[PDB]
Amino acid sequence: SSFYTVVGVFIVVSAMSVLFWIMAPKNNQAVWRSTVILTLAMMFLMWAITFLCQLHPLVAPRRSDLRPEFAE
Amino acid sequence: MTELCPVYAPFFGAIGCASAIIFTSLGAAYGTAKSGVGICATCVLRPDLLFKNIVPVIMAGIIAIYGLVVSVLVCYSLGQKQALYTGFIQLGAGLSVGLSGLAAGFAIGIVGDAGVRGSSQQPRLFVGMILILIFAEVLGLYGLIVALLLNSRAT
Amino acid sequence: ELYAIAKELDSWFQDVTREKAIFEILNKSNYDTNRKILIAEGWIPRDELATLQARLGEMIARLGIDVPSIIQVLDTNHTPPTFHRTNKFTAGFQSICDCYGIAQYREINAGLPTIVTFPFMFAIMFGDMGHGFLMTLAALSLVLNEKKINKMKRGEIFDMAFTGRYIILLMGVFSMYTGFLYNDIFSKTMTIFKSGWKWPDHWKKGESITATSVGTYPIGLDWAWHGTENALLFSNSYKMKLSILMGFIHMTYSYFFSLANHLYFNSMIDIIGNFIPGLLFMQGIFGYLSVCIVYKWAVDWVKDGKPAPGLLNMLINMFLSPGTIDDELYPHQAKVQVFLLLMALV
Amino acid sequence: KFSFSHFLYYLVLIVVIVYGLYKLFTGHGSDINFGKFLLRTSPYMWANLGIALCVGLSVVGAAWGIFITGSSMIGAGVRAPRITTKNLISIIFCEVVAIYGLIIAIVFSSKLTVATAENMYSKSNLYTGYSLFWAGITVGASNLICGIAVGITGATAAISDAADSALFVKILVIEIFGSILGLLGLIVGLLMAGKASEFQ
Amino acid sequence: HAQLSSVLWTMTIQIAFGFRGFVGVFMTVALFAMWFALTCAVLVLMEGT
Amino acid sequence: EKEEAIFRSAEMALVQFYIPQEISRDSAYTLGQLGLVQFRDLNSKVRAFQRTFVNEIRRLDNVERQYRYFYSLLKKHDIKLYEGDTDKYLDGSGELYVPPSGSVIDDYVRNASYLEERLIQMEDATDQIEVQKNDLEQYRFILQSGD
Amino acid sequence: VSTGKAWCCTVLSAFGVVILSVIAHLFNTNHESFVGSINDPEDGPAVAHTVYLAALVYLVFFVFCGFQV
Repeated sequence: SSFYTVVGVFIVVSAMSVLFWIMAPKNNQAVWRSTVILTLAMMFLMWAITFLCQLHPLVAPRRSDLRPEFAE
Repeated sequence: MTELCPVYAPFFGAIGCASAIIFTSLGAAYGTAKSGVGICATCVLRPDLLFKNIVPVIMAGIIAIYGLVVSVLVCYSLGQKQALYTGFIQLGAGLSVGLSGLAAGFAIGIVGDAGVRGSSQQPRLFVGMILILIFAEVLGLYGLIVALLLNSRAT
Repeated sequence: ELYAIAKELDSWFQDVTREKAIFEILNKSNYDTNRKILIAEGWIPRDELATLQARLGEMIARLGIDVPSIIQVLDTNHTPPTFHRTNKFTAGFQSICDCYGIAQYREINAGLPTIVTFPFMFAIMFGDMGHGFLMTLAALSLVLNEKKINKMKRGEIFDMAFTGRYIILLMGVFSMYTGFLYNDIFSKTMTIFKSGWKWPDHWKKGESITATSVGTYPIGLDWAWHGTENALLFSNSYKMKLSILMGFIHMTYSYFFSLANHLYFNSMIDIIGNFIPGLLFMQGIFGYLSVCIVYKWAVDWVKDGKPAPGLLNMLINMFLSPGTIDDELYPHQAKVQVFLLLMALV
Repeated sequence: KFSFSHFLYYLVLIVVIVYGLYKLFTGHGSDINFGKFLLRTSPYMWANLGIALCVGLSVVGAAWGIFITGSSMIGAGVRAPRITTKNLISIIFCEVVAIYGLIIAIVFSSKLTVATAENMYSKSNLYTGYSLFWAGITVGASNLICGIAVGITGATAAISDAADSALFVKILVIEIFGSILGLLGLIVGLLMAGKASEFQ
Repeated sequence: HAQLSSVLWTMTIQIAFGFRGFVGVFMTVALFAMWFALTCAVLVLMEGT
Repeated sequence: EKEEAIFRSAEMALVQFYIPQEISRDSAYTLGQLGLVQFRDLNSKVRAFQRTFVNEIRRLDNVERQYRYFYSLLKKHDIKLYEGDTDKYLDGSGELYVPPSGSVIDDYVRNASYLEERLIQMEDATDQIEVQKNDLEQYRFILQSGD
Repeated sequence: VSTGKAWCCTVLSAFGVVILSVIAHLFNTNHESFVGSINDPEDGPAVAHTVYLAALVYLVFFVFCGFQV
């Protein structure tokens, strides 16, 4: 799972955001197609950052206290 | 002993552990005393504002909580034959958090006194009080952050 | 006598307050004596203009005076008031955003972006599922019982909690999401997916082992980082770069409201003189840093065999010593770096 | 005229003078060997003192300016609570001062590494110890100075804005100058530590 | 927030896991009371604000 | 429909009200309980003490003074106000079709002016007798001392 | 007895039951986050049993205070 899985998730998130922007209820349309779109955007951005920092790490977990029964 | 691990190396670690809690506690004490004088002066007339005016002493307390955190973290990094590197790491963490929380507690005390007084005269000053007071708290927070960064390198 | 007063004094005060307010409004009318008319003026939303016309038509029917009662809407250069029509949901966010200051007439309302951005910055800073769950329960205790705490006296602190109930609800929910990404429920981590890090096959008790990257953790921080003595290094790198990236994104999104305001106010001069050069400066420095962070994550340095650049050192050298790129992040980085420096200067 | 602090100042001055004359006259002037003190002393004391004093003095200056200008603007806010949000840029620029110290502390903590005993007191390790020490002091003290200055200026700005909103604008320029001072301090600290290698 | 939560967990509730018997049960109950009181007070409320 | 005003503030229009002087009070009530008009202060450059309706405010402000004095007296003697929902039921707070108070406001002014003096009189009586009450209580406490 | 104390202890004991139950389960299943360290208790199920007993103590408190709600 290289960088392009982030792009794929971006694609599906963008599809959802455009779809909802089209289908936002008319009663509170601005509130809907602002709050839902911004939640999708920020949730995706934070997830992508969390995934990317782990994608090609420059630091690996390092500890001395791991109990040997968990080596499986 | 060794050149890297002198017998006097744990002195810096122990004194940093002491320094964190001590200076954060004096900062918190100044904040609590000043803001509590403000609260007691204010709430003679308007005791209804007790649970608003209590915020500055609470923030002073969280300063000492940051100091406690750092002191505990550096304390469990101490050892008899610990390196001089980790000794000065612990010293730097304790000194940074202590001095930062001391300054933050002084600022919190003064700002909280002024704020409780004003927000008793002018209720719209509550948000102003608290938003300045958080900006004073964040300085002790920054000192905590530096202490954590340093302590992450202890051994 | 005082008991007789108590049963009706409140209604007397309400009526007298209304009547005094009525005359204080009438003062703001120009009393034309020759025409024997109060020439009043007032701001009303245009969508409510019809309502005003209807209701005055109803009162004149009540009085039967058949007077013109002229609702003469007129053009003016005066700055109109800033009315934001808020539901129970967005009312708290509007109140917190306009406590700083009330928006210019018909400029973009910051409260609508705030609805999401304020709780979610709170969540990024807060970032625990146990504490986010506690906050969500606290908020729901106000939102589910909303009709009971409404029409009820609330004091001040509890009133503040109630008026922010949806603010606190979004804080709790986004904090649960953030703690999921931080992989924090209280102090402890979740182990719901296979870790991307696998420990060595065997080790002696007390041995300083190092994990190996069998993969990448799907969503959230890998639970293999829990309890590791270098957890702080990776967590700090992650959270610091997250702060920089998301702060840049939020600043850019808010700054594009400047472009939208200039477009709405037909102020192309603000677009060309202010928006375009400020955008070029902001991107060419800090958005460069942002795309640079994501690119550095996008490159497998250990597999490429190239030295991982000192990203903050490179940002510093972008200004204090241009051209002498220390570790080449990407080809022609020196030319692009000095071009961005010159563009920001220009 | 007497004060305990000045009494100790003069006492320690006299003691140091007498000790120096004693060492010099007996031919042991080289025993007071501040250079050998710099050589023998652990570089980590210098480095971690640099970081700790950087962030500590940055926070001291930030907090000092913060309570100056915050107390002034809360007092001025009693009649005009509008002053709070308008003059809060003063608190902001005071806090930015401490953020500078935090950034410099991060940069310098990147330099902290376990140097080998065989290479402990080399030219590079001593250089980086002194560099981090004095760069942290430079950034921290400049930040302390700038935070106090910005707090004084923002207090004056809040009070003037309470007097009249038109007087606020040109004092914000003074606050900008105060912030530029701290920014210059930060960049000079970066330049001082720019060529300082890690501990090796 | 992460470090305060971890330190509070270590100081308050994790100590109780080390003792057993009815003294262990009592320590678990009381130390959970302390842990939750400080979590709501210090972490959720004091630091959420 | 009414345009949502959350992305940008609602579009305002300035309305000039040509109100016949005879129906001014009723009209002011109508569009005040309607609740969508923010009035411009056309008389901003006229000193308040010489403004058009200053005396009508002054008499009602005296009435409000008298009512808050009554509230102070009720607190002094520990009586709780009714605070009934009759005003809430009458004032729709979202419905503009409510009739204003008639001549009853003049009755309020007269009643208030009379009743204030009535309360002053009886308060002075009760206060004077209470003063001599306290004085004679102190006298008794002095006399109760055996030695 | 009072409604305020009843609600406070009811809520605290509900969180006690839930959280100590899940902690006891994670100790009983030898979850790494609770047992994987040398510094953790050496025998998962043993401490799981006492955490479960504490969860039952908070269950008693929860049910009792419900009887006074």
